[PDB]
Amino acid sequence: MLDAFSRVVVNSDAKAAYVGGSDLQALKSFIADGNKRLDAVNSIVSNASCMVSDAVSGMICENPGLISPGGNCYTNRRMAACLRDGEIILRYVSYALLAGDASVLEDRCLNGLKETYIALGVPTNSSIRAVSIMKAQAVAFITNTATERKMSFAAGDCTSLASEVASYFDRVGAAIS
Amino acid sequence: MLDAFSRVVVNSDAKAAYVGGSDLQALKSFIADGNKRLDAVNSIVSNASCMVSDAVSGMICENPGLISPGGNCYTNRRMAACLRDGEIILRYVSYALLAGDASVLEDRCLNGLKETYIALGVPTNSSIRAVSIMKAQAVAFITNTATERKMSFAAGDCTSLASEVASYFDRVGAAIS
Amino acid sequence: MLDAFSRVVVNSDAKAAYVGGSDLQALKSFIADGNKRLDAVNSIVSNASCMVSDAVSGMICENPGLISPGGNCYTNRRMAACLRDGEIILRYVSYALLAGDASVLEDRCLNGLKETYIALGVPTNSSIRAVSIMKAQAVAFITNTATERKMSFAAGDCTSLASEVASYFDRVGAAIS
Amino acid sequence: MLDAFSRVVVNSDAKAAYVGGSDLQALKSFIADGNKRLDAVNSIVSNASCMVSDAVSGMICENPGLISPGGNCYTNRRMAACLRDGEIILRYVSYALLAGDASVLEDRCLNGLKETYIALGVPTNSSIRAVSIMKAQAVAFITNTATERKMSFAAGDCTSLASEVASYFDRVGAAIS
Amino acid sequence: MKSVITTVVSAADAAGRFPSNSDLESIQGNIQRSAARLEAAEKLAGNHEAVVKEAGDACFAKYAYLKNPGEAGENQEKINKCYRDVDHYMRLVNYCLVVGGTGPLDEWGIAGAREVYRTLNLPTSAYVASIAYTRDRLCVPRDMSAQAGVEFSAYLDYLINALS
Amino acid sequence: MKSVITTVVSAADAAGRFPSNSDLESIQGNIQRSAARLEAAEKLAGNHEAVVKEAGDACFAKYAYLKNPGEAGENQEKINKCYRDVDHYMRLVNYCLVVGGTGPLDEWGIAGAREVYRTLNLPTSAYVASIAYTRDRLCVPRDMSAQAGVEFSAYLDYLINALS
Amino acid sequence: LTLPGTAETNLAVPSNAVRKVQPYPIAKPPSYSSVDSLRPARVSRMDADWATIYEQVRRQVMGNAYVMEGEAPDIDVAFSQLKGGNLTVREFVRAVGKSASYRTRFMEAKSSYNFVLLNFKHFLGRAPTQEEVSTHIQILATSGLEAEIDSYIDSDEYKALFGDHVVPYVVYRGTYLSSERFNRMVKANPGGATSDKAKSNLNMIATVAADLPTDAIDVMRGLPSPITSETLAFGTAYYWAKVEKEASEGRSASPIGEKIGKFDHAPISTYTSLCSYDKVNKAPQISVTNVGSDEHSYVSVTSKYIAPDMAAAAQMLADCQKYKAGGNAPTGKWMKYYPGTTVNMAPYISLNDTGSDSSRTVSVTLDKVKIS
Ligand SMILES: C=CC1=C(C)[C@@H](Cc2[nH]c(/C=C3N=C(/C=C4\NC(=O)[C@H](C)[C@H]4CC)C(C)=C\3CCC(=O)O)c(CCC(=O)O)c2C)NC1=O
Ligand SMILES: C=CC1=C(C)[C@@H](Cc2[nH]c(/C=C3N=C(/C=C4\NC(=O)[C@H](C)[C@H]4CC)C(C)=C\3CCC(=O)O)c(CCC(=O)O)c2C)NC1=O
Ligand SMILES: C=CC1=C(C)[C@@H](Cc2[nH]c(/C=C3N=C(/C=C4\NC(=O)[C@H](C)[C@H]4CC)C(C)=C\3CCC(=O)O)c(CCC(=O)O)c2C)NC1=O
Ligand SMILES: C=CC1=C(C)[C@@H](Cc2[nH]c(/C=C3N=C(/C=C4\NC(=O)[C@H](C)[C@H]4CC)C(C)=C\3CCC(=O)O)c(CCC(=O)O)c2C)NC1=O
Ligand SMILES: C=CC1=C(C)[C@@H](Cc2[nH]c(/C=C3N=C(/C=C4\NC(=O)[C@H](C)[C@H]4CC)C(C)=C\3CCC(=O)O)c(CCC(=O)O)c2C)NC1=O
Ligand SMILES: C=CC1=C(C)[C@@H](Cc2[nH]c(/C=C3N=C(/C=C4\NC(=O)[C@H](C)[C@H]4CC)C(C)=C\3CCC(=O)O)c(CCC(=O)O)c2C)NC1=O
Ligand SMILES: C=CC1=C(C)[C@@H](Cc2[nH]c(/C=C3N=C(/C=C4\NC(=O)[C@H](C)[C@H]4CC)C(C)=C\3CCC(=O)O)c(CCC(=O)O)c2C)NC1=O
Ligand SMILES: C=CC1=C(C)[C@@H](Cc2[nH]c(/C=C3N=C(/C=C4\NC(=O)[C@H](C)[C@H]4CC)C(C)=C\3CCC(=O)O)c(CCC(=O)O)c2C)NC1=O
Ligand SMILES: C=CC1=C(C)[C@@H](Cc2[nH]c(/C=C3N=C(/C=C4\NC(=O)[C@H](C)[C@H]4CC)C(C)=C\3CCC(=O)O)c(CCC(=O)O)c2C)NC1=O
Ligand SMILES: C=CC1=C(C)[C@@H](Cc2[nH]c(/C=C3N=C(/C=C4\NC(=O)[C@H](C)[C@H]4CC)C(C)=C\3CCC(=O)O)c(CCC(=O)O)c2C)NC1=O
Ligand SMILES: C=CC1=C(C)[C@@H](Cc2[nH]c(/C=C3N=C(/C=C4\NC(=O)[C@H](C)[C@H]4CC)C(C)=C\3CCC(=O)O)c(CCC(=O)O)c2C)NC1=O
Ligand SMILES: C=CC1=C(C)[C@@H](Cc2[nH]c(/C=C3N=C(/C=C4\NC(=O)[C@H](C)[C@H]4CC)C(C)=C\3CCC(=O)O)c(CCC(=O)O)c2C)NC1=O
Ligand SMILES: C=CC1=C(C)[C@@H](Cc2[nH]c(/C=C3N=C(/C=C4\NC(=O)[C@H](C)[C@H]4CC)C(C)=C\3CCC(=O)O)c(CCC(=O)O)c2C)NC1=O
Ligand SMILES: C=CC1=C(C)[C@@H](Cc2[nH]c(/C=C3N=C(/C=C4\NC(=O)[C@H](C)[C@H]4CC)C(C)=C\3CCC(=O)O)c(CCC(=O)O)c2C)NC1=O
Repeated sequence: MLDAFSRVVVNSDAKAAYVGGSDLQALKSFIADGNKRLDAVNSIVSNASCMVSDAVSGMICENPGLISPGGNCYTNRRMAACLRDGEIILRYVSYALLAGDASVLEDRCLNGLKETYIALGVPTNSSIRAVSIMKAQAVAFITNTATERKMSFAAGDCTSLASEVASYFDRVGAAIS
Repeated sequence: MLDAFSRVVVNSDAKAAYVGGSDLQALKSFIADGNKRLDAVNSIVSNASCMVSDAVSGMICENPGLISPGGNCYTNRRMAACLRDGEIILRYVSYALLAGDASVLEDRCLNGLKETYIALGVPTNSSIRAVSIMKAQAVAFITNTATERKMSFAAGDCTSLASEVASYFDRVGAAIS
Repeated sequence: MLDAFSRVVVNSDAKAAYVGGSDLQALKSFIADGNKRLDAVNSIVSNASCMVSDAVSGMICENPGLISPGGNCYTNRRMAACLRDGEIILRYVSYALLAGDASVLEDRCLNGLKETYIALGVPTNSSIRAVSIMKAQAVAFITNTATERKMSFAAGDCTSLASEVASYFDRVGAAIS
Repeated sequence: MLDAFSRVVVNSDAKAAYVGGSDLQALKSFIADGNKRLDAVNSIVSNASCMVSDAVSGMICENPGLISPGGNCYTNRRMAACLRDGEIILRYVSYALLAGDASVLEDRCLNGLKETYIALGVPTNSSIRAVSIMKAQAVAFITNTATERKMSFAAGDCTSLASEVASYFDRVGAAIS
Repeated sequence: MKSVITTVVSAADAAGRFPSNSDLESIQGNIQRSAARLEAAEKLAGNHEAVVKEAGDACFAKYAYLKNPGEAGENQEKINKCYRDVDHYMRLVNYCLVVGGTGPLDEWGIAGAREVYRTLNLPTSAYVASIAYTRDRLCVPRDMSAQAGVEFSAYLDYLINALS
Repeated sequence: MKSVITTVVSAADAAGRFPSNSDLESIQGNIQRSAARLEAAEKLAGNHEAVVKEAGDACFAKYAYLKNPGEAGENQEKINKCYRDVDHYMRLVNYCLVVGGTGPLDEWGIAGAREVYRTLNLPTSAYVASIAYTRDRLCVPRDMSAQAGVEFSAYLDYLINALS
Repeated sequence: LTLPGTAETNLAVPSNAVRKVQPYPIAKPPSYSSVDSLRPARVSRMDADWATIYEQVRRQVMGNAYVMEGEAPDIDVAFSQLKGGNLTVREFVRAVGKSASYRTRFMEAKSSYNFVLLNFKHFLGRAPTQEEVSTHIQILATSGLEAEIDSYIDSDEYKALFGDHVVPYVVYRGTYLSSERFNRMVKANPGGATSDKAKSNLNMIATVAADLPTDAIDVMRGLPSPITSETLAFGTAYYWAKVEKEASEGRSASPIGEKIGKFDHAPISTYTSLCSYDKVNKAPQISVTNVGSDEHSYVSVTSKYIAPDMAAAAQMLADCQKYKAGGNAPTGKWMKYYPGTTVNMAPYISLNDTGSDSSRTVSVTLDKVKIS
């Protein structure tokens, strides 16, 4: 939709201004961590199935009120929905890590997620705890501090992208709160 | 920068308040023990959805007449209101741990709450036990002596922060009684 | 303040009160050697959850008839009620340590304990054995002579408060003799 | 849906009345200007492309806030829509001038035009100006008072049809206001 | 809009999958290409008033008819509207050098040109004469790099091909 | 199949348009990446019999219960079926290192795996025990270059995430 | 592109390789359906010319797209074969839907849930149930775009209603499979001068078709009903309810308030000390990251968070059935109106000055991670 390149044109389209050398170096700075961004998305979708299955079962293991009958994640259909429901959030945050800004998931995934989960009857406080596990493991992979899985990388700093994906995962949490 | 935090928590005309990179160490130099105090709120708000679901269910399993017909947590219009009200106490006390002052907690959260709960018929016998679980739940997460979850931290003592929230939860226990 | 602390106890309802730091130095001046005595309560009640879970477990290993079928600690309704009487001795001797008297211990707790244990079939010769472990546990905590958990302290002598709590624990045991 | 002959039959269906010689001569007068209406519709659709293109550019030339960026007629696609949006207004008033009553445009053109322009962000005060140019030009053609284009007619009265199409162009203005 | 990123992200979403190793491979070209086209953007933004002044009147030099009365250029102010009409086009090819695709040119300058230039009698052959006067005036040693002159010319003839 | 070329030439065709500057730029990424992965394919094709002998048996070292009677491993020949049944996967990682995308991995190895491995009672956990044993044994000094081992690991875990 | 005679492509059912094209368009559905006599007649391939077949495919399948002349050449590819007879109009809307011009105004710009609801509006001309969504939302998860549009065109509901020669339209059939399915179809299909492009969130049928109860509002169904079937009830009676809805349907006023999410709050005079009813249930929404040296741990004030009324149905209804065997041995009658209550000292930790202790009595029960 809007990537990091097209975010600075719609700010400049309202001013009718040509993009010049005062903010092109801010955009040329974004290309300088091009390969730093590129390995970071590859480390996310490397362990993406083990990402969501540790996240939903961790939400179950601290709050075992959904497995009880009458719960939302009780039956075998709704757990298959809930493993799919957290998988779409991982799929669209990975688009925003590739696009560089929260604009693809905002109008597709988050637009109308709040009343979808209210009308179906999703416990919204448990959905905060669902994606907060997916926030703390997304920064665990792209800083490579994951204990059971260590991936080889070229050495350097990557903490600027760690504040990027952690600004996306609470945008999901604010859109569902 | 804390006046930017205090004006957005008394609901002035800002929508939200973001703290940058250079401002974050400027906030850490402002308050005392700025590395541990940001780790204490990060332990609280990561498990806020588990804590108020346990403290309400801890309140029910002590006094089971609340979900009897004639109780206050019968008719789940009311039970979702009591599950809301536990989160609002936890979200205001986690700000007061972050700010270091109880001054936001006394004027935004606690004046007239004794008058509100006698006007709503909320029983003060069980409402103190809702807070007294959440004092013990917050003080176990801070020194990392929770039974199930052991979260990784830089090692050291945090008992000066652990007795800080016990003073802050006692002001909830004073203003409700 | 101590009359306000008397209003916490005697009201026959759940109540809570704190003391601010301006009001705290009046309380340290009114009582004698109060920095030991505020450390005296805080040594006990920070380890109270292990103190009653080891003393009534030590009552079982000296008298295994209570886990016989039909014995008084056989079911978990009775086992949780034995720890519920275990902690409520330990709070009421701690406030008696804190106020420095025993009048709140007799009038609020021990008036009517012999009349309610014989009516409930509680073994009084076994509960005296349970509280004598808690007499022996608290004198290790007040002299920092516990073998597992040793706590940091401003050094000096507090053997006058060691004899003060042993005059409180036998007043429990003489009340149920 | 409803033409001028079928308008009086639903006025007579509510009375269950045979339509007779007390209002057929009011409808025989409608056929007396049968050719006067018939030449009037042809003069609207004669210069129909020059009708709307002068009308939307006259709305631009009095208010250049739309050509400014952020305006609703700034980009090239929106000028292509706004040339076509006012063309459909001409296409349905030419239907209702032929049908003799405002029934064909009130459900195909006006039913739903207000919330489409609200959710798009169309400035409603500018479209009021846009169609009132088309009110002043449609009465300029069927009174043959157009300065740049004069058409030959049989001479006579035509101002009864001038208020007819002017009543239609305030029906499109009321439904958008 | 229609960039190289929005090409591969929407195609990975229309398949309903994660970003695969083809899609991470597509963005790796942009490190090798943004070093050439972004300096063509600031050479356009630092010289945008000259390339509208001495190249917008070349349409009037070729088409000297339309300053006659009764036609598309009547008075002095519509010529001032005309230099505004071509300044948006030079803004948009600056807006597509910074994106990397042809994204901001299509729905903002191209889509709907067959409607508005037919109703308002604006001759598109006089549009493309002014744009192709800018197209053949590129050269290596004066204007930009030898590589940026390929892609700056590669956006201008797409405006020629879409208007004609 | 689903390459970086056939992604951007089908999305240009589904829009119904010419290959624009966004589509021409995506092939420029293949100049910078084919030096890395085509060396990894020659390291895989020159060592394919080794990486199924001392890495296909590691599933049976993890799952010795499969060689029990009444299971998916009964006799000697189904184990000789099994090393062929893993060598077709390592041919397919070789078939997608030279494409650039996950094209030949999907419809030849993935699409339909949930059907044939469930009906014929084959445990997919013992597939991914053999595949991820090859994944963690990559290193820079012995095996390949430093960049080829990133991409060769990036196609293995896609097969783990598809089967699990 | 394929052949000058092609009834069906892609070989989904086995009996389409032998299936002829339909020699004539299919008949209307045989129930009574009082509404459709007021409706305009359906447009087919073999009654009408290409000027109006293209307009009604734009008016129904494209919603109201405003496709330009340089816009949508993929439709101009697919229309140039339909005029040559190279594919039927059933297959033509399959080629319209699989094209990118349908994608770049309904798939990328609308939401994930709204893309299914617009597909039932365009292709089938109705609005789905929740089970029809839940089978269609998995094709967007596992199989993608092209297989999901195959679920409409190769369905038996399409071939019985339209067949190979009839342009899609709102089929009023009178006797429906559900009473909701009439009026959810009608709410999904307004008349002229409405599009789908401004409502990037649709947000009203996205929450009526979400839960299986809470059927939609009556003025949202009296609006697009036909004429001499709405009148004498839309002069000024429901007319202000229509205008107040249109300013809410336009700009997408999100129906947390009045449709679903239905909480009886207390009156404003009941609290009055926690006052200023704009700021009544607001909490600090705090977030920390603590990674490196770029954090932005920004505290926000949150909105008026409501009791969610289903997490309070998980809690307090499913579990907390622990009020069993509550006779609690009523022995020892002198207990002064309290149970076993410890004094509960709880020393607030002695940071050497300006930090002090308070106490509070509470009833104490031992937990379930306790003895043995
Ligand atoms: C097709 C697959 C494919 C990719 C996914 C990318 C991955 C990639 N990354 C780097 C190179 C690098 N990548 C990183 C990134 C990181 N290092 C860390 O320790 C962090 C964990 C992580 C950040 C989140 C760093 C720090 C460098 C070296 C500096 C740099 O070139 O950016 C390089 C070499 C660039 C050079 O040195 O010239 C490549 C080729 N490239 C590919 O061909
Ligand atoms: C009660 C049951 C219970 C669980 C199921 C787990 C679930 C779980 N895992 C982590 C925390 C984590 N989870 C992972 C995930 C993984 N680690 C890997 O190496 C794999 C690739 C992947 C799982 C397959 C990572 C990387 C962390 C961060 C800590 C770490 O590095 O181990 C957290 C903390 C989240 C947070 O800090 O906000 C939780 C709740 N923990 C529990 O207490
Ligand atoms: C500023 C801070 C702030 C708060 C502290 C809460 C305080 C609060 N609670 C309620 C309202 C309520 N609060 C409760 C809560 C409880 N009843 C019990 O038995 C338990 C002890 C307790 C939950 C733990 C209930 C049951 C109601 C609803 C009353 C009713 O419907 O009868 C209301 C009335 C308004 C409404 O609910 O719409 C308010 C202001 N809200 C705030 O904005
Ligand atoms: C064949 C003949 C025969 C017997 C001899 C008794 C034997 C006996 N007594 C008790 C059971 C018991 N016995 C006692 C008695 C005592 N505990 C004390 O602490 C006192 C000092 C002492 C009595 C003076 C108590 C308190 C119980 C448990 C009460 C109960 O089981 O209801 C039980 C357990 C029954 C159960 O599990 O419910 C049995 C089998 N019953 C018989 O059928
Ligand atoms: C049959 C089984 C069996 C037991 C359950 C224990 C029970 C037990 N504990 C202690 C004794 C004690 N128990 C504790 C309690 C604790 N220690 C800590 O550090 C924790 C905080 C806390 C829970 C583990 C302490 C501090 C002492 C004193 C240690 C000492 O005597 O030096 C004593 C000696 C006191 C007395 O006899 O009165 C006994 C019998 N012993 C047993 O033989
Ligand atoms: C706000 C809450 C609050 C507390 C938790 C206590 C905490 C506390 N205790 C002492 C201080 C002390 N505490 C003790 C007590 C003991 N020392 C030992 O080594 C024994 C194990 C134990 C006997 C029971 C002694 C002996 C002193 C020093 C003398 C005194 O000040 O009483 C001091 C003064 C330390 C200093 O300033 O240097 C403080 C703050 N006081 C408070 O106001
Ligand atoms: C298919 C093409 C076609 C038409 C478009 C109509 C046009 C038409 N108009 C009139 C005839 C007329 N038309 C007009 C109308 C007008 N004169 C004016 O000055 C006004 C500008 C304008 C009204 C808006 C008048 C005033 C007459 C003469 C009176 C009359 O016959 O109505 C007549 C002759 C009737 C007669 O005199 O007997 C015809 C044939 N008929 C057609 O066959
Ligand atoms: C970003 C686009 C861009 C341009 C194309 C030029 C456009 C341009 N060229 C010239 C001026 C000129 N331009 C050229 C052309 C060339 N000169 C050479 O050395 C090459 C062989 C050849 C490149 C095609 C020549 C020979 C002149 C001087 C004679 C003249 O004015 O025509 C002038 C007037 C004087 C000046 O400003 O230099 C302008 C505005 N400027 C721009 O900002
Ligand atoms: C196409 C990919 C490919 C591979 C990864 C290897 C895989 C591999 N490695 C070893 C053999 C080995 N592999 C290693 C591992 C390593 N050795 C090092 O220098 C590094 C530190 C570390 C890389 C992770 C070691 C230490 C041995 C010898 C000991 C052993 O046999 O395990 C063997 C058995 C004997 C041999 O042939 O060497 C095989 C098949 N071969 C391949 O064809
Ligand atoms: C996807 C691939 C694809 C194609 C290759 C074309 C192929 C194609 N062309 C036409 C249709 C046609 N194609 C031509 C073209 C020509 N006749 C001549 O005399 C010239 C030699 C030649 C132009 C250079 C003509 C004239 C028609 C219309 C036939 C008619 O009705 O007169 C049709 C039928 C649809 C229609 O009539 O509009 C199709 C499918 N269209 C496609 O969709
Ligand atoms: C297009 C983007 C897109 C999304 C953002 C998600 C959002 C989403 N979730 C569900 C649907 C659901 N989502 C959940 C998920 C959960 N409930 C819980 O208790 C957990 C907290 C959480 C899992 C982490 C459940 C349980 C259902 C099914 C409800 C039911 O029918 O019982 C539905 C309805 C379709 C269906 O029922 O399958 C949608 C649209 N799905 C999408 O397609
Ligand atoms: C951006 C958000 C942000 C945060 C979340 C914190 C995170 C944080 N904490 C510490 C650092 C620390 N954090 C703790 C805290 C604890 N250790 C324990 O054993 C207790 C369980 C717990 C008490 C609550 C301690 C003891 C240190 C070491 C510094 C110190 O002793 O004060 C550090 C510096 C060293 C390190 O990286 O670990 C950082 C960045 N700071 C931030 O800027
Ligand atoms: C105000 C101060 C105060 C107390 C002192 C206690 C006293 C007390 N204990 C019990 C109730 C009980 N107390 C015990 C305790 C014991 N039985 C044993 O075998 C052990 C010797 C001992 C534990 C160590 C048991 C087992 C019950 C439950 C009896 C039953 O359920 O039949 C009851 C009945 C009410 C109830 O529990 O429902 C009361 C008032 N409670 C108080 O509120
Ligand atoms: C019969 C009804 C009944 C209950 C519902 C529970 C309720 C309950 N939980 C805890 C106590 C607690 N509750 C939590 C909270 C959590 N622990 C985790 O590991 C999760 C992350 C998170 C949500 C479950 C923590 C951290 C403690 C303190 C240590 C512990 O017990 O784990 C306490 C002790 C509080 C105190 O001593 O004052 C009680 C009463 N217990 C009961 O007796």
